[PDB]
Amino acid sequence: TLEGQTPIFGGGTGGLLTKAEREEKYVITWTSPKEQVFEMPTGGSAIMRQGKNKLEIARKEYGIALGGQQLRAKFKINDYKIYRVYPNGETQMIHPADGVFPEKVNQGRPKVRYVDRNIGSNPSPAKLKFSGVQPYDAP
Amino acid sequence: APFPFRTIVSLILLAGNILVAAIYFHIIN
Amino acid sequence: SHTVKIYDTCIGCTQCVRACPTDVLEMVPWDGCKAAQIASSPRTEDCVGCKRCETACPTDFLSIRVYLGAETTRSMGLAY
Amino acid sequence: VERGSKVRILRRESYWYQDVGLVASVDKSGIKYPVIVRFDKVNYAGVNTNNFADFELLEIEKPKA
Amino acid sequence: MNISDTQVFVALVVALLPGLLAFRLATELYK
Amino acid sequence: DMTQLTGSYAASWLPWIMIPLIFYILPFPVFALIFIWIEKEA
Amino acid sequence: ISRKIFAAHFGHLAVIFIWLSGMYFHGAKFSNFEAWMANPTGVKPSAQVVWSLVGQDILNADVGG
Amino acid sequence: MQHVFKYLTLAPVMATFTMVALSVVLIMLQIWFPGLQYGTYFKPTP
Amino acid sequence: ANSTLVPCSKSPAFQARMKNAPDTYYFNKPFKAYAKYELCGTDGLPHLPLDRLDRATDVLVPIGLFLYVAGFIGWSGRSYLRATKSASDPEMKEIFIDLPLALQSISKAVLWPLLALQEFLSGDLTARDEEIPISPR
Amino acid sequence: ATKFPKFSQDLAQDPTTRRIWYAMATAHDFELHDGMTEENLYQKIFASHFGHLAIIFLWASGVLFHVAWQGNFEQWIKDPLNVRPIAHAIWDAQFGPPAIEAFTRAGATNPVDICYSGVYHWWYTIGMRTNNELYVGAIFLLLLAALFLFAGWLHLQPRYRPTLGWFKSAEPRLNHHLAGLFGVSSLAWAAHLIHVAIPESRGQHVGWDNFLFTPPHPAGLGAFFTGNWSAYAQNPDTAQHVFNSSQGAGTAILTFLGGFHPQTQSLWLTDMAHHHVAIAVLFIIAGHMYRTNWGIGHSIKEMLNSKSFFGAKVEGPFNLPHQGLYDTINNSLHFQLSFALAALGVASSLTAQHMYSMPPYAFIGQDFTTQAALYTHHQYIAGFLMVGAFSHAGIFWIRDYDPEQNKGNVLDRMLRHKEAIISHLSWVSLFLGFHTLGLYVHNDVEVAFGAAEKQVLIEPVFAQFIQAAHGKALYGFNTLLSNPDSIASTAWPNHANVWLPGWLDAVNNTTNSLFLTIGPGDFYVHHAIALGLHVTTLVLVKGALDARGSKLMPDKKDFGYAFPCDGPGRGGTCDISAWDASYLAVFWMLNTLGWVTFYWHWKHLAIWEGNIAQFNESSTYLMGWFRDYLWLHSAQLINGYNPYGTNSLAIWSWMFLWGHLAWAVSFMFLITWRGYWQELIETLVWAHEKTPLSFGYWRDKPVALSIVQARLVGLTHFTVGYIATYGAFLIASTAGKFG
Ligand code: F6C
Ligand code: F6C
Ligand code: CLA
Ligand code: CLA
Ligand code: CLA
Ligand code: CLA
Ligand SMILES: CC1=C(/C=C/C(C)=C/C=C/C(C)=C\C=C\C=C(C)\C=C\C=C(C)\C=C\C2=C(C)CCCC2(C)C)C(C)(C)CCC1
Ligand code: SF4
Repeated sequence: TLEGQTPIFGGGTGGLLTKAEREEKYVITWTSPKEQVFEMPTGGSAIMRQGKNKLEIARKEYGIALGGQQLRAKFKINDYKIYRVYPNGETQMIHPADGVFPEKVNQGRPKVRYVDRNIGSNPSPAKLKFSGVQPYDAP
Repeated sequence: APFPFRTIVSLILLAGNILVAAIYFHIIN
Repeated sequence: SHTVKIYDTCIGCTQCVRACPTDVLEMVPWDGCKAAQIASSPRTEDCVGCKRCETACPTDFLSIRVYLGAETTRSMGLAY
Repeated sequence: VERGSKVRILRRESYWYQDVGLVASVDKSGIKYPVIVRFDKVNYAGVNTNNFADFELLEIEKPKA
Repeated sequence: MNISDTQVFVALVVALLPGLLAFRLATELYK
Repeated sequence: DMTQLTGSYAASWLPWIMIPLIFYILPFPVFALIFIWIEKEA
Repeated sequence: ISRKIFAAHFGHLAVIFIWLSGMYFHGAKFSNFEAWMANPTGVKPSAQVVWSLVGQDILNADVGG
Repeated sequence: MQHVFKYLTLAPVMATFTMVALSVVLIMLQIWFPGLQYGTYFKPTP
Repeated sequence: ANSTLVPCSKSPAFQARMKNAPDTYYFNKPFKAYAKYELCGTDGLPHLPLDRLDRATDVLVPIGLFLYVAGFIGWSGRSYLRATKSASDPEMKEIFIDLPLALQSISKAVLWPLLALQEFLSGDLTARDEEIPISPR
Repeated sequence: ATKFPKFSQDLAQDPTTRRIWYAMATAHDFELHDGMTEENLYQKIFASHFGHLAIIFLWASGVLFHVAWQGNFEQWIKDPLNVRPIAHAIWDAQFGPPAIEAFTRAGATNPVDICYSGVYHWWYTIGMRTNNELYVGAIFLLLLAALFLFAGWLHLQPRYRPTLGWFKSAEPRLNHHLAGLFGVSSLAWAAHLIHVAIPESRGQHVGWDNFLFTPPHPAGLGAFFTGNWSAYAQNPDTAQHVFNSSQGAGTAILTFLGGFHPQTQSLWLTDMAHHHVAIAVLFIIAGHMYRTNWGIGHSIKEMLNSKSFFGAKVEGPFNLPHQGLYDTINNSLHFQLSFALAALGVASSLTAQHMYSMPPYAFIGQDFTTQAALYTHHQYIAGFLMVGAFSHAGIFWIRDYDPEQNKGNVLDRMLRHKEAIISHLSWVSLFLGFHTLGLYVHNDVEVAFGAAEKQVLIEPVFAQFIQAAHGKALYGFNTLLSNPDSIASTAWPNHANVWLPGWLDAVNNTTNSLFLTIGPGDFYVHHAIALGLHVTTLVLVKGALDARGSKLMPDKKDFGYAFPCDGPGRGGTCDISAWDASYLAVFWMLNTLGWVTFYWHWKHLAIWEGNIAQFNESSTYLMGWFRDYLWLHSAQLINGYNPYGTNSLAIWSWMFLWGHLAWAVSFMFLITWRGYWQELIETLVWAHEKTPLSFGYWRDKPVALSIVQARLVGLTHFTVGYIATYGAFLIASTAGKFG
């Protein structure tokens, strides 16, 4: 389970929907030095408590926006984490992936979907007809 | 460059246009 | 899901990673540029296709390219 | 090429293809695109500088003095 | 003098053959 | 008379039955069949 | 910002005053106002008169009076 | 005053001045010689 | 020879149009000119044919005048733009007109056809294809 | 995932409504189907073509059957000039008695529609006389459609699926389609004209029961084999001949009289028979040009790759490098489709331009509504075909063109001076638009100020000279065919001008549409048409040549033909794909064809009124078009139903509004864009989720239509409204005002 107390919020219509209970849901947890007012990702204002806070959200973009544009940029809070929660209770911590923010280079991170050429050297689609490979995926 | 083929084709087409105009202006019949 | 590719013209300016609203990109060590880092897209399943990374990329032409592909629940940005 | 040289861009996808730029610096390391070229006219993103390799440039004027 | 009842019925019966053949062709193309 | 739809052509009852059948009787079953076809799980 | 608002509002008031002065001057100098006051029900009000250069003087409708 | 002179050389101001001058020229041509038509320019008045 | 077009002074419909006209600055002398010089169709309105060897000056004079004026404007603009290229801040000279430069450009463009012919002969008129930005094929 | 669509796993895994929509939009794009090979692609296309031919045959059979069942063909034969042809009966169970009475006409006792497709005249000219013949034709076409459906099924069976090499053999296909599909079919049609159509037009019944022992000509086939061909041209139909009767009827089967039959005011049947005989001979000759299996014949690849001109070194034909093109066309189905669509569009335009001036069907020139409908129909189809040709040219540029196999040839050169091409097209468009609009509004201002004489009225002297050269003596020119002493009119070496008398009679006739008199208004509208053509071509060519890439998007070819945009970066890239260029060009095609059909319809309406002066004096300013064409002729159309009652125009009255509705709807799809609707749909999703008693729930998540889908839907609504509105106006203004 995920620990933390939910922020003071009187309710709203921008919360979770059937997708949260049927397909997936996200949880953003953080710690603040004091109780203070922030803006909910889907409208309205909530009050984050002094201890550790936990907020349920429908999309990962909500958590990314809240953590970056509000928690770090405004409240100087850097310990926020975003988890993906499945209906069967399985939870994976997805942000930050390896405990280091993605914008900061970290050793051990492999190159994914890297093309060893400039973009202007992609082959023409006439080369790869009926071969099933896109020009950007060509070797 | 003088562009021989281009100028020959262009002059042939222009001569055709000029002949059509000459018929059109009652210069020739 | 969409496809995000990074080409060897990347200068490691980290702007695309900062611009991404769903944490698709990250900076990984590299030796092809002065910054000694290059962008990567390990989490393209979370890519929505907003192309904010392309807007943030300063190279000419773009060092990061987004190709829209099969649409999923999260790539359509659906909260329902 | 070197600093102060005038070059013509040969990169096909570049906004400044067959245009004229000025070399601002050349990187001495083994990076892929060491030459930095500045341009008078901005591209569609408002950027007026870029990185090129030597084979993507054609020198058209030596640096002054 | 337009066609009679029998001609209309015969045309309706004959049109069944192109209908069945069209169904066969559509199902074959779907394969 | 011109107070009702009639037909001087052969088998004038044919439009009388086919217009309802094609336009507001069969179309809903056809839509149901298409809906079943396009919603079938793989 | 507020000082700018105040000054711009004075400017817009000046513009409105210029427009009102124009309306009154055109009603005083290029109108049939007196004739209309003589016969309100049989005279069409008119306060714009065009010059005669390109046949646009046809727009000078016979408005009575 | 030099700033005013520099302002007077702005593209919109110069464009407005040029358009006003050309419009005045054309208007005076219409007033002095109304009804000019192709096949009539530079011909004596009958 | 074209027969459907006759001089306007001999067209009954044009005469009817002349009589029925208002008596203002805009109609009297214009109608006198049209009757004397124009060719009218069956509708009584002047028509402009391009099938007469005669009155060829009536066609060439306006065409030549417009071509001269348009070439003057274009050459003035081109010379001004080429003169502003050597400056450090040409965009500032395109939002701020440089009066001596514009006057010089206009004075030179007064003789624009000869200058254009000279530039074409010397190859100065056009830039070569390989020094012009182009998109990838 | 779902089973539907079967051809795309990416769409089948889509959990939103988009999956359905795109499934319809990509069903016939066989090349993008999963696991698609070239051979399977060609086989599927071949079967689909069989299906389309079967559909066409069924459509023709249905037209024939409905005319034979509910029409008045036999009554119309006895008086084609005064009987309204009947398309089919009306069964709308929600009509009122006034509507039933209004639509009961043309001699029928039940509500009917009046046929405007001209099929009555066509069937009458080709010798059909009874409803039984139409019924037999309909049954035969049903059987033919069944045969083609069976062939389509059969050629998908494993033993009958053709190989890729069979599809790629260009030379035998060209030979067979030139000699057999074009030549032999034309010869068979000429045979039908000689054996059936002409005898029926001469009051003699020829059918399947007696055509074997009824010679079409007294001289028989002996005259053809002996070489006495002139016997077939002896004793043509006299100028007093009455159609469908022996009065004044001749015996010749192949004449070259020219002009029109004096009574029917249409082309001579014998002239058409000789025309099709000559066309058959020419196409059969042409079908022997290419080498298939016996050594003789040209090889297209050799001609394209040739570099020697009788010893001299040349880059190719006209000293232009054409090498490598054979594989380019042969391997690109989109290239071939581009030529096919362009040729079909040009042919449809030619059909429209030549059918009203030279009517081929008896009395069809006196059915004004039919003439207008046919011209508008074929012109709009031609415009659509041209748009398709250029769209598939762009598709070829993206998908099938590879630079290295086309290095140095003419296609590469076009791609290399695309900038000059596009810039010069833009210059032509700007010049035409500026000067045409300026002259129009100058004339408008002058007419508004009571100075209609001050209009600039440029005479179309070149077209008038062409008309005079074709024999029109109205303008006073004395050149070529309008000069009886000219070398062309006399044809001095041979004097074989057997066309000149009838052709001149038709040209100088004042009651037909052969080289209609033209003035300044025709000049201005022709330049407007040129502007429309050049702008549509500019849009299409710019889309095709920039399809692979531009400065804004150097890597466009990697994104495909149809994609929404490349995001708001680099200034914004809305409508940047070549598909978007085709989408934009459809608007200009509609505008250009609107101008063309407006011109044709107004000129012919003025002619049919007896008020040609109205068009002559009002077409030179745009207010004339707005007032005397639209406003003046809309009255009867908009009075089809009113508070005082209804008449036969009511349908058009309603449809006129219907089109105006659809057009309006398109604006909503074209002005408002996706995100607004996506947010609204999210709000509605919340509303549905929180409402009790609403047990329904979506299986596909509701989303707003995609950007490209929205553009397509808006374009479809726009086009449908355009076509419906103009068709209703055309039919109502011509039919309610004439016979
Ligand atoms: C399925 C089921 C279902 C259900 C149940 O279950 C429902 C329900 C609801 C409620 C809750 C509400 C209220 C109601 C009303 O008023 O409105 C409607 C009406 C109607 C009529 C609707 C309809 C209903 C149902 C559908 C019925 C059916 C029946 C039939 C007859 C069937 C037939 C079949 C055959 C085969 C054809 C609503 C609504 C809305 N919707 Mg809603 N739905 C649904 C469906 C659908 C679809 C498909 C779509 C698309 C088109 C939509 C749309 C919409 C919109 C836009 C809106 C709005 O606005 C609204 C609201 O939100 O407010 C607030 N939606 N919804
Ligand atoms: C393109 C097209 C077009 C064309 C072509 O061409 C035209 C032409 C005409 C003619 C013919 C006449 C005269 C000529 C003269 O003036 O002569 C002198 C001069 C000289 C000789 C020379 C002069 C030269 C100059 C000065 C140079 C410069 C120019 C500039 C550059 C321009 C630009 C500027 C700006 C505009 C400001 C006329 C006139 C009229 N209009 Mg009409 N245009 C048009 C357009 C328009 C529009 C849009 C509108 C509307 C606004 C209108 C209006 C009007 C009115 C109201 C009236 C008049 O009362 C006039 C009369 O009477 O009538 C007859 N219309 N024009
Ligand atoms: C494509 C040809 C075609 C078309 C467009 C029409 C059109 C029409 N027919 Mg019709 N009909 C046709 C062929 C056609 N007919 C043939 C060949 C027959 C003889 C079997 C009939 C027999 C017939 C009768 C008996 C009646 C009509 C009627 C009607 C009208 C109402 C529609 C209806 O009830 O359909 C009825 C249709 C049928 C009973 C059979 C249709 C068979 C055709 C060949 C199917 C065509 C399928 C098409 C090609 C595939 C479309 C593909 C899709 C992508 C568009 C309408 C004007 C009615 C009428 O007169 O109302 C006033 C009516 O009562 N039709
Ligand atoms: C310096 C003036 C100048 C000159 C010499 C040209 C020359 C040319 N233009 Mg061009 N153009 C100009 C200004 C100029 N342009 C401006 C200001 C615009 C923006 C409205 C355009 C927009 C434009 C388009 C959209 C197109 C051209 C095209 C062309 C080419 C053929 C058609 C033509 O003459 O244009 C016709 C003229 C116009 C369309 C508008 C120009 C009229 C402007 C208002 C005059 C400006 C004069 C300038 C202010 C003088 C200041 C000088 C002073 C400081 C001394 C030709 C190379 C066409 C082309 O590519 O052909 C291959 C084409 O499609 N031009
Ligand atoms: C013989 C003629 C012909 C043929 C064989 C093709 C074949 C093809 N075209 Mg093409 N095209 C043609 C004429 C033709 N076209 C013309 C005349 C135009 C100009 C309008 C176009 C414009 C065009 C575009 C712009 C595109 C294609 C595309 C395609 C390919 C995929 C088709 C598709 O999207 O799925 C099937 C598509 C549909 C079924 C479309 C839905 C129906 C539309 C919206 C019309 C609306 C229906 C209307 C209300 C009533 C119509 C009658 C009704 C019975 C349907 C396919 C190879 C696409 C492609 O290759 O993608 C890369 C593509 O983007 N074509
Ligand atoms: C009435 C509607 C209308 C008009 C007039 C135009 C006009 C034009 N379109 Mg266009 N277009 C329209 C609707 C229209 N479009 C729609 C609905 C679509 C579908 C989205 C398109 C799609 C389209 C495309 C895709 C293309 C065009 C192009 C063009 C230009 C080519 C014609 C030309 O140069 O003529 C001459 C120019 C005109 C007639 C424009 C009017 C000029 C005015 C009258 C001058 C007045 C000057 C005056 C001082 C202004 C007063 C001051 C004011 C600023 C306050 C032209 C500017 C093409 C283009 O840019 O080629 C160069 C092109 O590629 N259009
Ligand atoms: C006789 C006549 C006519 C006709 C004509 C024609 C047919 C013509 C043609 C023409 C042509 C066929 C032309 C061509 C051209 C080409 C080119 C290639 C050009 C170029 C140009 C340029 C380059 C320019 C430049 C400039 C200048 C000089 C000035 C200004 C500036 C600029 C820069 C623009 C008409 C009826 C109309 C009218 C009457 C007379
Ligand atoms: S892809 Fe572009 S934005 Fe991202 S690190 Fe490389 S250069 Fe910077």
